[PDB]
Amino acid sequence: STGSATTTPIDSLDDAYITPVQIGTPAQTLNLDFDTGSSDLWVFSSETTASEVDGQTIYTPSKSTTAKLLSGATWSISYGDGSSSSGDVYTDTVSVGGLTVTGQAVESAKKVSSSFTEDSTIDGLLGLAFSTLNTVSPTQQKTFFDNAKASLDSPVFTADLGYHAPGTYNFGFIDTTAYTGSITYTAVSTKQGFWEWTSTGYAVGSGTFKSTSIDGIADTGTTLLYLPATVVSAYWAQVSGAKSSSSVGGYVFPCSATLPSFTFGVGSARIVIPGDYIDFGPISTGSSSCFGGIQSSAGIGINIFGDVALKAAFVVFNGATTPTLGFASK
Ligand code: NA
Repeated sequence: STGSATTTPIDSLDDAYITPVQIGTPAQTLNLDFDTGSSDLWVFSSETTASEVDGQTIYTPSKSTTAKLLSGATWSISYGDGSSSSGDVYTDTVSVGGLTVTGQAVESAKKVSSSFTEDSTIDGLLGLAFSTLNTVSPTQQKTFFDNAKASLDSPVFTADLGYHAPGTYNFGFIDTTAYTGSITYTAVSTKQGFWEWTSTGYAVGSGTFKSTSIDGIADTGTTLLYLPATVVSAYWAQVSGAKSSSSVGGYVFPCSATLPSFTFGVGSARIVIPGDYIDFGPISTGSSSCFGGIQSSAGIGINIFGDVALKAAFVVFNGATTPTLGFASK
């Protein structure tokens, strides 16, 4: 089997992407944030504290003929941005882009933090990291990908995120029309439960490529590119007037600037992020200070190849016995 679903930016900045997901019988379609940096499929629901729901579409298990309470199971998750959610668990039928899994754990939120409530466009998360990170207790649950894998034509999914435009998540096949040149595959460590890999270096604009190992994770659920402070300083030093602002919480730059591109290495291959991808616009409405899309990881504990980086590539998440990542230009 295969599946193919379109993923759409939630706003004009590409702050996250939402993908429609069918849950239950008859189908309830919710727009979920596919997150290769976490491993829980959780939704706004009929159980979510009413004051914490503001415009989201909810899953109502009582209206699904295939929903089962997963008795005794609870979940609770905290993300790298400080947001959180928790609740109880149902199993139900879940379909993405025509690919169906029966018996998927659907984590129903009883509580969500303010950033979730305030974002009416995201009805929940669909985690695509390794199932070792799933938070359900006392019986850990599998991701949608892990449950689908044995049915798939090839044990893979691909992320093809758009810049200011829709893109695609495919499951079970690699669309050879969706990229240019060849795919370069690189090793993955699953030790921390992430799609963790090592980039071979970077370049800023037209500058020389610096060969250097940068461990990090491929994370579709993180908006920006978080890299070591040395790398980030080298990038923003090429933008007149850019500076790190502790009041704003990272690098800012004059909105009048033209940003240089940023290149990262994948083995002997190179992925180029156009400068435009690194502009996240005015810090507050009407400001002439703009927020940068490349930020320091130093206060995180891991480097994160988030959407800024991933959207410049066609990315293969190879879930074979030995997992690998692939990157192609597009
Ligand atoms: Na922000």
